[PDB]
Amino acid sequence: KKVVLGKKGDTVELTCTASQKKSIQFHWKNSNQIKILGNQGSFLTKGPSKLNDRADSRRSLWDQGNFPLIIKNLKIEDSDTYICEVEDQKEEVQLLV
Amino acid sequence: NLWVTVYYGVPVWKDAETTLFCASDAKAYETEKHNVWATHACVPTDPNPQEIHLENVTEEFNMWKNNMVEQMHTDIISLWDQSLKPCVKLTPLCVYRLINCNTSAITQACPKVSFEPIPIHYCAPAGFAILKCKDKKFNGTGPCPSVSTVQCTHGIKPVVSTQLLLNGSLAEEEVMIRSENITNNAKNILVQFNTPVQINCTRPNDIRQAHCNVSKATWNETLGKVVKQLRKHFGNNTIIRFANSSGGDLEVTTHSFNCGGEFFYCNTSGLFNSTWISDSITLPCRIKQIINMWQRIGQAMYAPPIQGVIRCVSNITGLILTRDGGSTTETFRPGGGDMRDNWRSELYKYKVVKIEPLGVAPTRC
Amino acid sequence: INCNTSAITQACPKVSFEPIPIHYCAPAGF
Amino acid sequence: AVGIGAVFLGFLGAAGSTMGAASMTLTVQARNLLAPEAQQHLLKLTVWGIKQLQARVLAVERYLRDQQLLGIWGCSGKLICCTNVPWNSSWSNRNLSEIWDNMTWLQWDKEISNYTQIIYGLLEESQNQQEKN
Amino acid sequence: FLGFLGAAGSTMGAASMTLTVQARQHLLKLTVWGIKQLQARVLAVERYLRDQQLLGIWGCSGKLICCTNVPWNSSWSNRNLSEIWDNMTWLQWDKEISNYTQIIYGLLEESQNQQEKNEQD
Amino acid sequence: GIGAVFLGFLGAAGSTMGAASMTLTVQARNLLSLLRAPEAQQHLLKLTVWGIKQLQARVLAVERYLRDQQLLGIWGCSGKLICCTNVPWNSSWSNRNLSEIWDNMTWLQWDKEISNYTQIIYGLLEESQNQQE
Ligand SMILES: *[C@@H]1O[C@H](CO)[C@@H](O[C@@H]2O[C@H](CO)[C@@H](O[C@@H]3O[C@H](CO)[C@@H](O)[C@H](O[C@H]4O[C@H](CO)[C@@H](O)[C@H](O)[C@@H]4O[C@H]4O[C@H](CO)[C@@H](O)[C@H](O)[C@@H]4O)[C@@H]3O)[C@H](O)[C@H]2NC(C)=O)[C@H](O)[C@H]1NC(C)=O
Ligand SMILES: *[C@@H]1O[C@H](CO)[C@@H](O[C@@H]2O[C@H](CO)[C@@H](O)[C@H](O)[C@H]2NC(C)=O)[C@H](O)[C@H]1NC(C)=O
Ligand SMILES: *[C@@H]1O[C@H](CO)[C@@H](O[C@@H]2O[C@H](CO)[C@@H](O)[C@H](O)[C@H]2NC(C)=O)[C@H](O)[C@H]1NC(C)=O
Ligand SMILES: *[C@@H]1O[C@H](CO)[C@@H](O)[C@H](O)[C@H]1NC(C)=O
Ligand SMILES: *[C@@H]1O[C@H](CO)[C@@H](O)[C@H](O)[C@H]1NC(C)=O
Ligand SMILES: *[C@@H]1O[C@H](CO)[C@@H](O)[C@H](O)[C@H]1NC(C)=O
Ligand SMILES: *[C@@H]1O[C@H](CO)[C@@H](O)[C@H](O)[C@H]1NC(C)=O
Ligand SMILES: *[C@@H]1O[C@H](CO)[C@@H](O)[C@H](O)[C@H]1NC(C)=O
Ligand SMILES: *[C@@H]1O[C@H](CO)[C@@H](O)[C@H](O)[C@H]1NC(C)=O
Ligand SMILES: *[C@@H]1O[C@H](CO)[C@@H](O)[C@H](O)[C@H]1NC(C)=O
Ligand SMILES: *[C@@H]1O[C@H](CO)[C@@H](O)[C@H](O)[C@H]1NC(C)=O
Repeated sequence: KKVVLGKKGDTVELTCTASQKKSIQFHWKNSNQIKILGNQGSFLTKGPSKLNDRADSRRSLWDQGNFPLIIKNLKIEDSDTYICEVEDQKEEVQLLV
Repeated sequence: NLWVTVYYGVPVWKDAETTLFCASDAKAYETEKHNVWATHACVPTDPNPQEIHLENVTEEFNMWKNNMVEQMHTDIISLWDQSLKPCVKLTPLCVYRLINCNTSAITQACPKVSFEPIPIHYCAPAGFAILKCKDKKFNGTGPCPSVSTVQCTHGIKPVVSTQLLLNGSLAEEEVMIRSENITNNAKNILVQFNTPVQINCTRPNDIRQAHCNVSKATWNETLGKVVKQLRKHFGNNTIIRFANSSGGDLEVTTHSFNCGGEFFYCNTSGLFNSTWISDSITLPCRIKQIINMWQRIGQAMYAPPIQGVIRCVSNITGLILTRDGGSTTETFRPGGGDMRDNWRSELYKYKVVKIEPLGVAPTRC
Repeated sequence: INCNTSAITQACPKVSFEPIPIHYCAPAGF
Repeated sequence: AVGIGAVFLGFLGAAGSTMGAASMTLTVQARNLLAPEAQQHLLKLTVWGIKQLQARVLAVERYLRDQQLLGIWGCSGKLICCTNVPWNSSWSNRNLSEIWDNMTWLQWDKEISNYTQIIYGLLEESQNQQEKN
Repeated sequence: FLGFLGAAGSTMGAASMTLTVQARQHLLKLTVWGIKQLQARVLAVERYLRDQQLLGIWGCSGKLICCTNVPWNSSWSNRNLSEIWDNMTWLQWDKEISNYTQIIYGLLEESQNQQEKNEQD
Repeated sequence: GIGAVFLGFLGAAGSTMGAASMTLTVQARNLLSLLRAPEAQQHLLKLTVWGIKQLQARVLAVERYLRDQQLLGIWGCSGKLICCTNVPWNSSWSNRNLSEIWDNMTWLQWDKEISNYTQIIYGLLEESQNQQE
């Protein structure tokens, strides 16, 4: 139950993190359980959400466990809750602009 | 001579995590870059594989926690690193908020070399055995009803593709919908075929502009086969519609195989587009020289493409989908890219166990 | 008369042909 | 490989049968069993020859490490062998007809594996104290 | 670990006694013919371990000379047992016993097998 | 593999023979205890004489072990560590009190003791195992 605030447009870096340093598979979903952003091996993938063109991630940090989510062009309608599922640690971070 | 015996030769097995060895059928004079690797890293396959069928045995297989998937995935990274040497290899290093991540650029001698995969076996060592689920309806997990023992599995071709599991092996009953847990929207639904939908990929005489022709007849009935046994998982009222990929990296939003050393990128957009109430299509394929490596996190940059025709006929014997959790209609926009799924979908019916042939039991001696 | 003489053609260069001595050995266990 | 690697796998036949049925097969299976290119002719003789002899001597030293362990207990070469250790009745507390008539070795070994280290210590000690006095 | 154990065995009393006494570039020439002399030894180990399981089923494991409780039949080449060790080679046995060695191996199975149940009672 | 255990016997030297035979029971369980690089055609026949030379050792460690337990198996017991047989101990073989042997002597002392008689016992162990059969 983390708290993250933005203004508008800016890049927020939500973060889930494991303890392995070996690029394990994660995902990122929202409150309606639609995929936001996902890892598939060594490639990135999106999901058919309404953040599909705006979401991003930092590719070089996956090899150290850190699996961020970087969102551009913050509207008002993305003020929701987001869920990172590494292997079990379904951490929820909520967002507001 | 009273009450505790020992026997040597009891049929007991406990599951293990050994190191299997390759054992492929290499040719040792070719310079096709698999027969080079399979010469100095494998043994010749045995002519007579002794296969003992087990009777009235119910082993509890698993494929989403299999280990020999990992020993394949390390041998195949070791294959590609000695076969397809890139001219420029841009792998990061990354040695808080932002740790120092320098992106090193190893360059090396990079000729063009022939590259078509051969079937690799995987033979267990002495004192172990490989169990094999001979049931033709296996869900992937759970108690397999019929098991057989075998030194190694069938000749597995280490192809590498996303969105489509080409040249692979094919099911026998109708089409299997193997996954881990279909409520999650985060596990790749593997799908096998019982029919090889052929695909004809060519570069004719732009040198980076190809096309791949797949029949509308064979693809409409094979999408017809899959769509029946999905409403047996999500209810008979869901009007499930296939769809385009959702976005993301270029190697997973497009059918990224390779052929003859050259890394094609097709466009399966007219291939998954059909709603389903309860001739040959063409695919706009490119050839990239700047690919993302699937081995590690990196980027490679290869030589210019070769001159000539590059015809690449292959069997689509598998899909990898991904469901979409709606509010309702379940849309299956495909995916892939984790290369362990091309080897989970061909090492699912296997399990390596450790034979412990010593046993105790009481009687009256 | 169920026999038929199948002609098989191939390339046929000119070769050198002298034989070398060859020693016949036995395998392990013999 | 082509030696005593088939013997360790041939033990695993008739799993799922009853323990009397495996015992009948014990003594009888160990009675019945135990390219025109010069470059390929080189590797087939030299490095593919070594790598199959590193697996035939692995199956030998896997076998002698088993028949040595039966040598501490006293048997050492008898496939069926019974000792002087008395069966403790707190070892699964099961009926002797319930065990040998309807139970498979896999089902049996899952029952006993809580304490098979404790049985293995007694058979060494009893063969240490039957050669002591 | 013997596959040969020869020592030029000719006379049987000398063959029995000595049996208890005795057995108690240019890198391509030498690597191909070194593996051939390891396939000789490693087979001659696995031929021993296969054999010592066969004597173990008859009860005679490990002992080179072993005596056992199966007498001759009448049709098992009845010659005098004093001249048999005098003037005969060991080679002349397998000529002299032809098809009896398969049923001798069967009778030596049951002689141990009935004994394992006899001492059981 | 086996050549590891051939030297592990020496861990009990310097102790007394009653203690070293007891350590041997623990040592009985303690005696129950890769070139995959890119090889050029110059490395091919050079890393294979490194293969055969190590594999002429692993088979010698097996063939020495079977030449031990062929000699034990003549003297009645094959695979037994502690094995006592049915020959009476002659008095002329360096007569001493049995408490003056297992309590105040190391095993190396017995090399100095009865090596003048060690061949004579070996013929007796053959004969009595031949006279009993
Ligand atoms: C699924 O499996 C199938 C079956 O294996 C795979 O399809 C095979 O694909 C390979 C290439 O990817 C193809 O091999 C070619 O066959 C041609 C027919 O004889 C050969 O002529 C050709 O050799 C040339 O191409 C190589 C490519 O670089 C060169 O290295 C080689 O030296 C030859 O090069 C000459 O010709 C080229 C012009 O092509 C010229 O530029 C050169 O200078 C030189 O003159 C290949 O051997 C097989 O024929 C295909 N099999 C079938 C049945 O069609 C398929 O790839 C697999 N799919 C996946 C995804 O893995
Ligand atoms: C499959 O995965 C999901 C999540 O791990 C599980 O299904 C959901 O479980 C949560 C609790 O963790 C419930 O609140 C949801 O209601 C479940 N989903 C549905 C659609 O009911 C499910 O338990 C997993 N299945 C297995 C076999 O592990
Ligand atoms: C792959 O092909 C599809 C069409 O088969 C492309 O998708 C769009 O298709 C519509 C017609 O249905 C065109 O009008 C658009 O121009 C296409 N593009 C977009 C961005 O909408 C698709 O673009 C092709 N793949 C790639 C990577 O370009
Ligand atoms: C697969 O089927 C087996 C029965 O063979 C069942 O036990 C298991 O729960 C099923 N699993 C999934 C993920 O469908
Ligand atoms: C595919 O088949 C279904 C029924 O089998 C039919 O409704 C549909 O129109 C077909 N589509 C094509 C492109 O043939
Ligand atoms: C869907 O239909 C099949 C037969 O076509 C039936 O067996 C199954 O029970 C149905 N599913 C339901 C009612 O949930
Ligand atoms: C998928 O198809 C839709 C609709 O045709 C199109 O707008 C989109 O750009 C396509 N995306 C990809 C990645 O093919
Ligand atoms: C496709 O599968 C068929 C058997 O269904 C096989 O004979 C053929 O060789 C395969 N095509 C390939 C491997 O290109
Ligand atoms: C399988 O089970 C039946 C019923 O218990 C049993 O009679 C049969 O012997 C078993 N199969 C085998 C091959 O033993
Ligand atoms: C037997 O071992 C298992 C773990 O392997 C343990 O959970 C169980 O409690 C043990 N049972 C007894 C009776 O010791
Ligand atoms: C060969 O025959 C001679 C004459 O009988 C004999 O003295 C000699 O010992 C024999 N050779 C062997 C090896 O026994």
